[PDB]
Amino acid sequence: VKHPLNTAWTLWYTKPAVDKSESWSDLLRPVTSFQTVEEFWAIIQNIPEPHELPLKSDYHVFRNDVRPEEANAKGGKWSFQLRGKGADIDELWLRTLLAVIGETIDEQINGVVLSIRKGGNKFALWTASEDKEPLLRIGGKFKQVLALTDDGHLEFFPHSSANGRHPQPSITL
Amino acid sequence: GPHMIKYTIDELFQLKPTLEVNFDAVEFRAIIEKVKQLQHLKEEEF
Ligand SMILES: [Zn+2]
Ligand SMILES: [Zn+2]
Repeated sequence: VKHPLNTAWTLWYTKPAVDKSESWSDLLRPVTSFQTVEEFWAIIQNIPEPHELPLKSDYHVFRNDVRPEEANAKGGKWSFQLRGKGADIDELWLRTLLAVIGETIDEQINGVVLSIRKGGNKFALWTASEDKEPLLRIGGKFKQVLALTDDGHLEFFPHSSANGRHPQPSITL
Repeated sequence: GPHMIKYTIDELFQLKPTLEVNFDAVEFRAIIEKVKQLQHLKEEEF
């Protein structure tokens, strides 16, 4: 019994540097790929949950032909700051992954990133879309997936803002 | 032309089940635990 996904996906892990010199190495590594629902759940069962990860960790789940990286690429990211929802990070992350691999968040969606950081964890949904009309629909659906009833947790950053030291979102929901 | 398969969140949960994986899950965990050990030793908690 196999339930195929629309596309194959790869899980990547960004390991925190424990030495200064490790910042000169490639700490972003592919972990495994999957292309069925069953393969997805086997992976989830066998990797640490988000809340257990060390600071500066990232998980990236991207379509197989997409590496998790220009500033002048098209689109941007919907960034979700957990804030007061932080206790629920594992379930919110899993629901976000299901919305993505199940293709119900989407009109396209390239991948999603989990970032563990001091002071606050976040997710980022990377899209190739530019126009506010699809971006608002994506952000609204993402907000529903996360069961958020307040404003302020979601910020859309165009790819161009990546070059900045103080990037500013063009949409906040 | 177009092609697509969609699954709802509930559908995907209904398909959730020792489950075999294609990577070394023991080593992956060990790397992460070693990082946490070193972070704990290096952060000054007091
Ligand atoms: Zn748990
Ligand atoms: Zn201690």
